[PDB]
Amino acid sequence: NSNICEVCNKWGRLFCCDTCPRSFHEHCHIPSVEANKNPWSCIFCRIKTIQERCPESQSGHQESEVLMRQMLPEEQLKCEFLLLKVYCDSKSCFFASEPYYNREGSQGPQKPMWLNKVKTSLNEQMYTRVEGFVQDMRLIFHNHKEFYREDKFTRLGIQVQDIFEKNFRNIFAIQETS
Ligand SMILES: [Zn+2]
Ligand SMILES: [Zn+2]
Ligand SMILES: [Zn+2]
Repeated sequence: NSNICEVCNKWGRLFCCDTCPRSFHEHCHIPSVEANKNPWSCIFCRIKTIQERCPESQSGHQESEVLMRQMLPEEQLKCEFLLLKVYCDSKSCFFASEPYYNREGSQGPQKPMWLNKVKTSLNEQMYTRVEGFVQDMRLIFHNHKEFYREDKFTRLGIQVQDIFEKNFRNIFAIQETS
């Protein structure tokens, strides 16, 4: 197994996957690494299994169809993995905790959003459809773009949104287009 956490790339108290060489801090894994379970399989392995069990799940999908899916166990897991993929980028630190807004010439968003709030919402099963999760994720970056206006810091929002959107298209097998 790896000697650093797959998500934050630091050593520490790590839990090892039994079916692949990845390792995780307890609360870096999503969901948090389970108390017992021997063997234990990580979220990467659990997602791979879903695909292997239903090869046709990788055929192209319409985003509109994906968004209306109810959050049954498999869709719950996929949103958890997509969240984890965002945390895997070091630039997610800017969007992780609750923001505050006091900049000359800007006003804060009407509905603030951040990754830890989405993490909690997933953990507490507050989303009934994929759309709920995706809307809050996209709101994070849209709030950032609107607030930081012409400051070059706006680009961090563009960058992390691109990681989100690429991983969304991959995980939910969205039909490729030009
Ligand atoms: Zn970690
Ligand atoms: Zn694994
Ligand atoms: Zn099948």
